[PDB]
Amino acid sequence: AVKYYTLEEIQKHNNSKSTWLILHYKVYDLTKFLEEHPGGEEVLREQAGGDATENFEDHGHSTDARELSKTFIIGELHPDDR
Ligand code: HEM
Repeated sequence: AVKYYTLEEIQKHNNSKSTWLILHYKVYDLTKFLEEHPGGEEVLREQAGGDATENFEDHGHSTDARELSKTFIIGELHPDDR
């Protein structure tokens, strides 16, 4: 089964309590990863609540980084918002 979230729901997760973002139509909860992120937390907080695909790809992440990201996926962007 797959859980779908709308852009409306996602934008609400951009506070000290929760940090969600979208990458290639998948929704990632990075709340607990902010402080472990090699690239820093500021770069992640600035994209919170929205689609950060271009920025993610812009910094060209390694295979290990991409494999690790999967553990934070909690769902996908609703087809109607794509
Ligand atoms: C949720 C997925 C993410 C994971 C697991 C992750 C993981 C990592 C890891 C492991 C590195 C070290 C280098 C590498 O392996 O590529 C890295 C570096 C970096 N990440 Fe992420 N990252 C994530 C999302 C993002 C996003 C959303 C942005 C920006 C919008 C970002 C910006 C950067 C930057 C600036 C660096 C340093 C690049 C450099 O120094 O040249 N990351 N990330």
